[PDB]
Amino acid sequence: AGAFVGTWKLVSSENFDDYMKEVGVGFATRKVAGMAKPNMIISVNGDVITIKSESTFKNTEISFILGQEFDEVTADDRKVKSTITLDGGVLVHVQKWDGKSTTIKRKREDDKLVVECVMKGVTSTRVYERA
Ligand SMILES: CC(C)c1cccc(-c2c(C(=O)O)c(C(C)C)nc3ccc(Cl)cc23)c1
Repeated sequence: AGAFVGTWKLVSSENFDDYMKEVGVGFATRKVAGMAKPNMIISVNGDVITIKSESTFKNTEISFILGQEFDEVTADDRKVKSTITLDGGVLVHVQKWDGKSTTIKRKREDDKLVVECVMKGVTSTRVYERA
């Protein structure tokens, strides 16, 4: 989607440590990930969407087709089954592993990209602005 393409820099984050804890991330990884301010680079070619995330902590990349489940290795090394759909202009990403699920919604709001991460009762909100 047009709205998403770009290079995005994290400018604010709320509740991310709690989110990571709920997901099961160990303390040492939480410490470094929680202080990261990544750049997110979203691009599209035809049916394939690529989301690259870059930081001094680590880099990740996913490439996917909407509605096609794929295997993903997360930044914390979970091996998850991911499915990403476009729902009312929002990219909705569900990760499933070990009977658990987390949902990551990526939305365009004014000139920002807002990421809402939910695991059980924890909701984290991360805001990015154009680089
Ligand atoms: C790879 C580098 C750039 C990085 C730095 C900081 C946080 C993440 C991260 C993200 C993310 O913002 O890309 C996410 C999103 C899917 C919500 N989920 C995560 C879950 C567990 C852990 Cl430990 C880290 C992350 C990734």
